[PDB]
Amino acid sequence: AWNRKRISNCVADYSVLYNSASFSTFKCYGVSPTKLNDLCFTNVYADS
Amino acid sequence: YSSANNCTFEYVSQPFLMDLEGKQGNFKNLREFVFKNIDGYFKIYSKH
Repeated sequence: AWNRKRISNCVADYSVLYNSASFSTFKCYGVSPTKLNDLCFTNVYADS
Repeated sequence: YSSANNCTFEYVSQPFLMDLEGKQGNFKNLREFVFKNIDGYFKIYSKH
């Protein structure tokens, strides 16, 4: 019963993910997670 | 309305104020709007 959320018309970042976060596994498919900044998505969902 | 099932965009514009007077009379003001949709992005224009 995961939670589906909506990220719309705002700005994300990647540099605020790993500075002392030290999470278990961070990875991305079809694009390097390092360059999340330059890429530009549309209608980002959030499932947790 | 009844309720809202889902909502891909929500929004509040800039603050401004209203007269809120029921007194009878000729229209002392004027308002114009041009609603339009181009290439998937909504827009609006106005003048007082």
